[PDB]
Amino acid sequence: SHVRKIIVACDAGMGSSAMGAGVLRKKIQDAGLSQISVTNSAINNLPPDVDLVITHRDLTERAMRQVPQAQHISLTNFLDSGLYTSLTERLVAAQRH
Repeated sequence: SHVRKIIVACDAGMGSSAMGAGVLRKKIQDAGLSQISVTNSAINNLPPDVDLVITHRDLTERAMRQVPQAQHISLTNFLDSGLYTSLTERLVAAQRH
């Protein structure tokens, strides 16, 4: 049971979904974590095997519901680089640990 799956979901499964996925994906690849996979999909579609779910706070309630047993991270803004940076550092820390 290793956390390696990160998926971004929103009500459109596309709009903000695309940018969030791309940025996170790039950082993960840069960190040499080829073992971690990144994809995006609509909220209505989230595999129960997902370990990490990243969505906008406005829709985090929904994702939690589908899988309240999963790990959810809420965003505030689409280009909130500060939040993205913090989250990335954290995941890296959790990866080693």
